[PDB]
Amino acid sequence: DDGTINRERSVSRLAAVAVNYAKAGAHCVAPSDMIDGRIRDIKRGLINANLAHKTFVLSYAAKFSGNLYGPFCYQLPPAGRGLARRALERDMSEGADGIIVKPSTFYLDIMRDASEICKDLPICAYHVSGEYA
Amino acid sequence: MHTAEFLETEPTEISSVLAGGYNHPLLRQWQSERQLTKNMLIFPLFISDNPDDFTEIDSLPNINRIGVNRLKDYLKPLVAKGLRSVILFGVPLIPGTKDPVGTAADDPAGPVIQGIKFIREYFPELYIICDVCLCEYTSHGHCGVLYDDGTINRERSVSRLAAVAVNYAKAGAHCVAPSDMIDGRIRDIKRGLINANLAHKTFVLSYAAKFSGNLYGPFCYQLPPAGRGLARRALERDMSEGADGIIVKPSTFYLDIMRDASEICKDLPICAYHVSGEYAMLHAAAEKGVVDLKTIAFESHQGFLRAGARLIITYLAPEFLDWLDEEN
Amino acid sequence: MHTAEFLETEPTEISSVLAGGYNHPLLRQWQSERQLTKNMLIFPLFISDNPDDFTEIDSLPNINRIGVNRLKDYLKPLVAKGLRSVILFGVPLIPGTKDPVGTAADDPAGPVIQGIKFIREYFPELYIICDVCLCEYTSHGHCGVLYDDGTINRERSVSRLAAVAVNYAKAGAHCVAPSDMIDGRIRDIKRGLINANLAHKTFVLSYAAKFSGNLYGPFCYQLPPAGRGLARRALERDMSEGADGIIVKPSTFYLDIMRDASEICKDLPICAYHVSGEYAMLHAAAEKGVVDLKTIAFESHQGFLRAGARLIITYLAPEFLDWLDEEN
Amino acid sequence: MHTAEFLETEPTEISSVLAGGYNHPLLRQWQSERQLTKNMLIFPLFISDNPDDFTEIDSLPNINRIGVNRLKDYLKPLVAKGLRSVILFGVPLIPGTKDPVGTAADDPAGPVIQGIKFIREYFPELYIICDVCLCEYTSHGHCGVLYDDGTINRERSVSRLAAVAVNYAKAGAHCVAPSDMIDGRIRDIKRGLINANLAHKTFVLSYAAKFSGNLYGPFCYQLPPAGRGLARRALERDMSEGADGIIVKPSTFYLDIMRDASEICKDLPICAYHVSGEYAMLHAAAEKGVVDLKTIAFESHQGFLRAGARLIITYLAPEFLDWLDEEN
Ligand SMILES: [Pb+2]
Ligand SMILES: [Pb+2]
Ligand SMILES: [Pb+2]
Ligand SMILES: [Pb+2]
Ligand SMILES: [Pb+2]
Ligand SMILES: [Pb+2]
Repeated sequence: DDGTINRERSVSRLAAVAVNYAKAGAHCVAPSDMIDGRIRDIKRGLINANLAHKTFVLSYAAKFSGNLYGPFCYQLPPAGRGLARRALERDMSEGADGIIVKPSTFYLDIMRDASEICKDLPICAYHVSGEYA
Repeated sequence: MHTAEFLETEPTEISSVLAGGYNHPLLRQWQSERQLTKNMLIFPLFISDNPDDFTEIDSLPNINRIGVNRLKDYLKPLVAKGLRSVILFGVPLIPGTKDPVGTAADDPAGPVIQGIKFIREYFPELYIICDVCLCEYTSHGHCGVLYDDGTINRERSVSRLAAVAVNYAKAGAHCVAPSDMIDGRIRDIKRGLINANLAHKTFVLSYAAKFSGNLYGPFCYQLPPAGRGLARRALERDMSEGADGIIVKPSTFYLDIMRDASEICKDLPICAYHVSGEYAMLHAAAEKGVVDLKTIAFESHQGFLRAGARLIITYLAPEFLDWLDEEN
Repeated sequence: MHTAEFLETEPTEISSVLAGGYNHPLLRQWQSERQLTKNMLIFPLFISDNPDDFTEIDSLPNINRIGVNRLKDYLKPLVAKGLRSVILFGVPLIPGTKDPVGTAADDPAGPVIQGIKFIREYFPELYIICDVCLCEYTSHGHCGVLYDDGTINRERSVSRLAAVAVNYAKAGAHCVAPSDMIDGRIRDIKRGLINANLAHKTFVLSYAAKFSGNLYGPFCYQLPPAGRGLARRALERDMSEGADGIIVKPSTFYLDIMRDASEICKDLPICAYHVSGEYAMLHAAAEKGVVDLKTIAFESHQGFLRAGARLIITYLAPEFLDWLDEEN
Repeated sequence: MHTAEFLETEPTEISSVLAGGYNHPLLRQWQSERQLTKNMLIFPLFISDNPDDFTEIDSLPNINRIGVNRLKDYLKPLVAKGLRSVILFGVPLIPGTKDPVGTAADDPAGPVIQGIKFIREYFPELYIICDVCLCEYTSHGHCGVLYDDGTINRERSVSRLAAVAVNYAKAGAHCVAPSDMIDGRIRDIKRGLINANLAHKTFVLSYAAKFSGNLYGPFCYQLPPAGRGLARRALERDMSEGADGIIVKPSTFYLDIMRDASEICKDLPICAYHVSGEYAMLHAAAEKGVVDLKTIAFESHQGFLRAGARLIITYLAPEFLDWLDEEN
């Protein structure tokens, strides 16, 4: 009510769509929310639906906030470098198969942390439209 | 009808809730490993040999080619705005000063040395950093003393570099930043200072990691933007050779490399350099309204601090000494 | 009746499900720390002193003993197929050229040097790597300059090796790979190049880990297939001595050792070498239909890349420059 | 005349001389992190349902399809030669025993269980390891219990696997090695054993790292020869799930992976498995005289020990129990 995101509900709803996509024929599902614990839930959902062995959970473990998406919710502080590590380490244990870092160029150091933390996971770089433009 | 499906969850793990640590605007100050202050900013200066000069350069810049007689006005406002340091780049325009050995480099009557003496007197507060390269004082324009119609003659160019470096320091400069990339020039510059008993007062700020890309000017020894293993061996090398601080450049495009410097040269101040290319790129982007300059300047400059740096060589110094003063 | 029993399980842990990360054929490209490209392949060449030679060698090979006049045809197709490098091995067949000091080694009129000049002109694109050993230019055939009816006279053999190494580089070779195993030959070859002002253009590709086994030829200083501690001290030694890259050989049988090289010499390109024995072994196996060559060539060569290597010296180069082009 | 040039060296660094540590034949025993003994060798056995069987299989093998009545002769010599263990693989040839749930798997009157009872009595010294898979007892031949005209039904196949695993152990087998690769089957097999109070006597020897290549048979869940990150997450997973030991397979082609296992599963015995493909490859190569079998068997098997393993599942067991006895 006329405030913030209702975690559990939004998450309960997200896992829903995620499995629906996968049931439709999508190979991978990349949740771009940043809402706490949505990988554990999406992972389970896929599991219950026996789709966990064919879907690749490509998480947006590190999504920061800056003037690079559009000019001028849960979204990490461009300076919070300690959070981005705890969030990467969290999604990795929760079941993430791959991790996305975004933006990219402006967060190369953070792409470096991902490389050490999520060492056995494919790391994905995203060139946000802002950088592109 | 297509109804919204909602899966059935589990009680929220306490280890999935980081949120409460970055919810208030002050907690995003509390989450920064390091805050951007004014004594971090380092303003570069292009001191011309024409004592009346003040020629605007360009690509998107707002920086110039000043002269020893316009100097007291340019610097004055800035310094009052709390400027603590500047990195001198001399620009000899006289019709007969460049040559096969950048002889005019340590020239007691040159832009740089006649800039280092001006500051030490009209602004004894300021801290002086001098770039040390033969780039701009050689006929060929190469960064070093060349061999027969080929490559740089290492030892010679190095023997010549340490020379200028100590000459600057004898002139009154606090720090000497060699921007060569010619192997072993820190050991040599360090010794030189030692022989001249100037090693305990000069700060060797090395350009340990200088890569090559379209960010200096559009379109010698200079690291491959991909060679990440070399940049570590070069940082580790200059550190043992005596470097007191390390410079990474460019900056934004080498944040990961600024991260490696932070781990490798952990007890050494790491300096981030916003190359003119990036500077002229933030600006151009700002005019085409792709992003708000001020918004992209902080993001980009706090990334330096996040990535590892505690110092910053940027042309946005004039603007930051303003901004940093602000609150709401 | 014997009925199938089925125990009663627990809900699948999320941390037991890795499966979804390697299910689609593209995810097995996405799971490779490094993909096999063509500029990784390094083709060895046995340049004979008989300028018209093209004698097939053998054990199961398809490689030869070519001469400076057949060279432009052998190389041409390959290079067009995108070949980027070759490692020269000279084979002097003249009746009076071997001896007590491998004098004919750096011979300006030899297979290797008269091969290094041919390439630099008819194929200026190619990258030249030269093996550096006195093995094939000595009467005794030993890898070094011997003492009285015994062992290798270290210092001398080394003093002689650095000599040839710089001679090659003076001739136009880009890289020199010393395959001796004689202690301290990298420090010496590195210095030599330095004195000759050729250290900034020559790539010292050392054979840091050369073991001994039935894989070179069927049946001197050479590491024990079990000495895993020596191979680490030798890698760590050549790295400090100046090695720019490291070669592991054999390859398949020393993948673990390629793994140690990857951790020890982390900022140095690691090169995998498929010894003729392994090559002639994959082939023999292929003919007796134990495995499909092409199937076992990729597995075996991606193991090099997985294990740590980013470069590969193999005789299957002709075949890979083909294969790599393919899709379905 | 072309005279041999000899550069001028520096006095030999003491840190370039490793040589004296591997000069005598005994120092190559002294340099091995671990020596190959007989209680390391693990002989696989293909026990057929036809009690009189002894059918030679093949690709280059010398191994067979034995039966419970020929068993006492095959084993006897070996055991006297000091054989300490065997890994049973049952082969039901009866015309009506395979099916949609590998029901005949834990069959009290099957090759494997009627092999596990034979040994425990006629050779109570031996140590019994049983492979645990539904591969060979299913109509489809898949490694697990399948869903509708597709993939393996995880939970079910797992619920069924733990079942057989405990049945074997109840029969008298000391160890159970699940060769499935179906996620989470160790946690489940471990629990099962626990419920049946057999967890303190059964050794869970997991196939933590089973890759896919042309080395089992020429030409389900099975790791990509390049996925080196998965193999680490899978090893780390089975270790926490209760695995007492880990098996790497194939072996020679995955020595680097045997190296990762050694660091990751440091307090767990690591087992190397020489897949039939490699076995039939050393042999084929030996016949075409590319290498001497005995020479390549030791090199290849000491690489297992060097690479990390302290146990070895190989078909060359008959031969090693011989060889190991030798001296000169
Ligand atoms: Pb320069
Ligand atoms: Pb220049
Ligand atoms: Pb040799
Ligand atoms: Pb030889
Ligand atoms: Pb199976
Ligand atoms: Pb099967």
